Amino acid sequence: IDPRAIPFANEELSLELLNLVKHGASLQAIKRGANEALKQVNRGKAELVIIAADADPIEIVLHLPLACEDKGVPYVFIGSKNALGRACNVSVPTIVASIGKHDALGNVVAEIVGKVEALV
Repeated sequence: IDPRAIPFANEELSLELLNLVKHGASLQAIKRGANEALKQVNRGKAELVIIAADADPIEIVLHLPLACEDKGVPYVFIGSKNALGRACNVSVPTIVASIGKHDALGNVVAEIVGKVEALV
C-alpha cells in the first residue's frame, strides 16, 4: 500500500464508509471520479471524500488530499476500488467517491468523520 494513501481506514471503518456511500447513492448524493470530486471540493459541496488506495495510476487521486485540506474537507483512503464501485451501485470499479450534504446523512457522516480524523 502506497504510503501517500493516508489516512487509511481499517476493515470495520471501511465497511462503515462503504455503507454510507451506498446510502448516499440511493439519494443521488455522491459523485464519482477524481475529477468530479475535485470540482465538488473546490465549490464547497463535499462533506467527505473517499479514495481507493489501489487506483492505477495512483497519481490520479493524489491531488485530492491537498485540495481537501485547503478547504477543511475530510478525506480517507480505503482498500478496494471494486468495493467502492459496488457501493456506488455501479458495475465498474470506482476510485473516488465524494459525498454531498443531505439531511438524511448529516449525523452518520459526522460520526464517521470523527473516526476518520482520529486517524490523522
